[PDB]
Amino acid sequence: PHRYRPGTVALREIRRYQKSTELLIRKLPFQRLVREIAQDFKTDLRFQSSAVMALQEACEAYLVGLFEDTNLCAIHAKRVTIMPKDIQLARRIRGERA
Amino acid sequence: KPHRYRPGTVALREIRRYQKSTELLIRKLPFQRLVREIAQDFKTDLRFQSSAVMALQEACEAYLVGLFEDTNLCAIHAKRVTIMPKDIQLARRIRGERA
Amino acid sequence: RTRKESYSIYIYKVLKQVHPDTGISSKAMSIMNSFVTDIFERIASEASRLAHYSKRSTISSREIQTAVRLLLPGELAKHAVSEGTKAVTKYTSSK
Amino acid sequence: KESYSIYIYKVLKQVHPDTGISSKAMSIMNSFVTDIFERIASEASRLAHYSKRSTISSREIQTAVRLLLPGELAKHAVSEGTKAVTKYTSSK
Amino acid sequence: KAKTRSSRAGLQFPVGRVHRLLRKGNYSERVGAGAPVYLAAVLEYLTAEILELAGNAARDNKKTRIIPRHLQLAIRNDEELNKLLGKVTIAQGGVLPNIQAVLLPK
Amino acid sequence: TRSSRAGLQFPVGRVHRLLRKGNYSERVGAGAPVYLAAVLEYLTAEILELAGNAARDNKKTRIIPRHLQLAIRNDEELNKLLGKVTIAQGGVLPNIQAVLLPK
Amino acid sequence: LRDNIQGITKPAIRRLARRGGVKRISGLIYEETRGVLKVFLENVIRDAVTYTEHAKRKTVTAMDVVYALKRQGRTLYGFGG
Amino acid sequence: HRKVLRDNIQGITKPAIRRLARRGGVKRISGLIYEETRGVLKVFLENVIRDAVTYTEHAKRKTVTAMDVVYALKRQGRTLYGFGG
DNA sequence: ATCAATATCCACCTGCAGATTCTACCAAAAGTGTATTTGGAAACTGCTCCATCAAAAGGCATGTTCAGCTGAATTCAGCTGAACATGCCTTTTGATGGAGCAGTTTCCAAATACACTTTTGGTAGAATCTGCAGGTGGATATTGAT
DNA sequence: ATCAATATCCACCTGCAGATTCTACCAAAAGTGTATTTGGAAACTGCTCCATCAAAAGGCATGTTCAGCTGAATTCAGCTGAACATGCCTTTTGATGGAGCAGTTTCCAAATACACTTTTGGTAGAATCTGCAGGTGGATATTGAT
Ligand SMILES: [Cl-]
Ligand SMILES: [Cl-]
Ligand SMILES: [Cl-]
Ligand SMILES: [Cl-]
Ligand SMILES: [Cl-]
Ligand SMILES: [Mn+2]
Ligand SMILES: [Mn+2]
Ligand SMILES: [Mn+2]
Ligand SMILES: [Mn+2]
Ligand SMILES: [Mn+2]
Ligand SMILES: [Mn+2]
Ligand SMILES: [Mn+2]
Ligand SMILES: [Mn+2]
Ligand SMILES: [Mn+2]
Ligand SMILES: [Mn+2]
Ligand SMILES: [Mn+2]
Ligand SMILES: [Mn+2]
Repeated sequence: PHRYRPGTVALREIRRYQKSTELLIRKLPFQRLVREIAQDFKTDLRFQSSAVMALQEACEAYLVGLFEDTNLCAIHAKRVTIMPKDIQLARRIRGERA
Repeated sequence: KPHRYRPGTVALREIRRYQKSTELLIRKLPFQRLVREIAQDFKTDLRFQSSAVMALQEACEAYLVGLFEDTNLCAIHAKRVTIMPKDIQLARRIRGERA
Repeated sequence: RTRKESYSIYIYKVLKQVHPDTGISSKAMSIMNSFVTDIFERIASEASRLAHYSKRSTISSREIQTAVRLLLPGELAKHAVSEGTKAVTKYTSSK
Repeated sequence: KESYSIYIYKVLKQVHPDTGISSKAMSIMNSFVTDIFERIASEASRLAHYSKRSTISSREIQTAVRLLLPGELAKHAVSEGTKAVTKYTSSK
Repeated sequence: KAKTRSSRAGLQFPVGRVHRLLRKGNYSERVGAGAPVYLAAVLEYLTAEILELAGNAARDNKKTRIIPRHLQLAIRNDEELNKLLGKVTIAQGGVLPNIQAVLLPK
Repeated sequence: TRSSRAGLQFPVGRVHRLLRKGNYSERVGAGAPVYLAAVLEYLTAEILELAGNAARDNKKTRIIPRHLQLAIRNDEELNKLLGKVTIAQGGVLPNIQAVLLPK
Repeated sequence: LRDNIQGITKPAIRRLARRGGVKRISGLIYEETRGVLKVFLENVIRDAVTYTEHAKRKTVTAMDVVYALKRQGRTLYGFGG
Repeated sequence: HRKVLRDNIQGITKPAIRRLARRGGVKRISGLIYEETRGVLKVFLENVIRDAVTYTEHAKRKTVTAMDVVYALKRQGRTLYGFGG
């Protein structure tokens, strides 16, 4: 029987998802979320397919970027595990929560 | 027998003090020289309005006081209370100045 | 001999309405003047662009209004939108 | 209803004559030209006002370029820009 | 006689001047009659909001003349104005008193 | 045409019309659309050349967004010019902080 | 029964992190990420719909999203910018 | 006719860098901070003076105005109130 | 649980530098009256968009086992804060020469406004090409065990 | 690292569908040719505002000592988060129709741009007015040693 030591598949996945460009959230769950949120601002809205696609592009780029600064923050505290305090600290220095 | 505050105590006084005021904290004439020096290494024979030097200082001090706030958070995040250059580097690397 | 103009006298009027025994230092008045000039420009530019996206030549109070909703954080927006809507109807009901 | 596409492909062909471009890539390039167009035009727009001028001249465009572009990209842009203007004037 | 448009709109801020700044600012070809009025209103509302909060700051520190410190206290201590002006520096305004908890003695 | 007069592929005439109709100023100099068109074309070539190299490096002959992204981020200056721009379908540069590698 | 933010699942949240070079993930990250994502979406959508409403439309267009993203300071290329 | 300017960044003293840290609520300061701070400050100033002077020259002038600095600071995304902004 | 050494505070005072008020000219609102658009309001269409439907295919949720990482506890060398003596140099106050903003005039080179006249760049059907996604079959990497 | 055995990865070839390229044509930009404007670059010059200089004095920067407490280095047990196989279900996706509604067009009524032409509201200094900065000296609070 066989199994990789913890951390090893994690590195394989990093190399994998850094090499590709596919969206990483499933299209439909996200589409629900978008419509759900929109409905609180105006009701009975419709969306161009491209309008939902731009949004997803924007979100995944934003979040992938946020995990970059978060991971830097965890490493600064001499850790290798991101924690919410890392995300909070990155968002305060980006000035989103300052 | 002599008297002395424990280390850290005067530091805290100075924080309360400088947070209560608004005066510039760099000396006026040394800062003016620095400006003239930098400007001139970029274009010669330049002159400056007094308010232009004062505007620059205001901006620079507001920027630096702002940078030390973020720095200080980074030190605390590392379970320290002493700011270090690696903290400033982390602050500037987020924040987009070194990204 | 040349004519600099400012939002001062208006800032001072409004000051007197709100805190009738309070003054304003010249440096503070300068800052206020810089604030009105800034916000004017932010709103006008967004308005300029909205007018364009709709293929319109004109900036209507409607454009100013959408620009206001876009630029201002929500409770500050609502009161501004109201004050604007109110001053405009007040205006039209005259000559 | 119109785009900068045909110019992008023209420029693509001088530079990599055997290279093609995906439609999604062509959008990005078009969004890039539009962006930069608007950045430079706007800074030039303000520059003309600070000097109380009614006209946006190639001078305003270049200062706007020195202000918007990082130091080595600025220099080359200024060159090409000056080069197209003299070549243009010297015609009839 | 002549009635100013400001008075016609119930405003202290100068509607006529705001109209002139709009045409002459390269924002659009033509400018509608209500736009300078709606804009002058908004500017006056915001001005009033900052001056009310700043006046309180002056009075909390026993002065009767508003200075830049007072503008700064009003703006940073109010969450919405703070965000509106979150990337603005106020010359001679200083900072809010704030010392991280972790830094105090036992 | 004015483009050919300036030696340019980019449409000098159109750049002028967009300048007039964009409310940037009352009038527009004869040279400004030329100088701007020149500038747009230069930057366009700079990116397409670098992206063309990115395409060729991965045994591809058609530039896609990944290639535009590899090009822009790997170049210090373009990176700064578009430092607050997101490229749909561009991905990110391969980069793993050292401390995360095995011993 | 289900909630929609929760449709943004752990596997997916793990993948975004991985593109960002993240090696180990505290189990609390996932609910935090949904919170942040929801503020990001709200802030952008709100502006986009304000564009829709101004254009007298009942349909959010890709341009409405692009204009929104631009004034949030997150300019997007590829959708009509 | 002129005097030569040089090493003026050292005019930003340690006392002065300490006060700025204190207004930022900083309690303890590593000894490497002060030269790091001079590094960051000089870049901050070059970038602002460079753009300001580009405004001065475009105005065909020989004198940097407070307004040149304000416009400079604005396109940097550090808007300044108090000097004619 | 105390006193001693300091720092901090709050009030009361007073002349001055900077705010407020007072007056006199001009740029710019306001007033009317033609001369133009333009933003909407209505009536229609082609087109994307929502609603379903219906299988299959992965992709997700669950639970188990254990590795290795995070947080706690202790230790200690040495860095950094507090206090002190010395005296440099910035800050303050005040004039002086003259560079250079800035305010006005003057007048062509350059730009805008028609009026036609041509050319190009978009759009909708026509025709090869590039990768994608699968297939081996050969090394590579990773991990467990003499 | 060797000795061995799962899995991962990388290469070379290959056939195909989805996009990309290539061809075939019309309103609308772009270019021309006139006929006027008009901005703003040149050319005096009235006048702030800058650079400089001098000179005296205290606030503050420098440099040194010395020891408190901080950062860093080590150790270590528990418990969190990774890997992995299982079993179910939500997402994907593929067409099929229908209608909601964006994207164009076509009119005229309402609103905005002009052009002059009186009529004030604001602005720039002069003439006053008045918070508060800077200085005391005394009750109150904070901190640190025994
Ligand atoms: Cl002279
Ligand atoms: Cl053609
Ligand atoms: Cl036709
Ligand atoms: Cl003229
Ligand atoms: Cl005392
Ligand atoms: Mn030099
Ligand atoms: Mn020109
Ligand atoms: Mn164990
Ligand atoms: Mn036809
Ligand atoms: Mn000394
Ligand atoms: Mn010791
Ligand atoms: Mn002892
Ligand atoms: Mn410690
Ligand atoms: Mn040590
Ligand atoms: Mn219906
Ligand atoms: Mn009057
Ligand atoms: Mn006092």
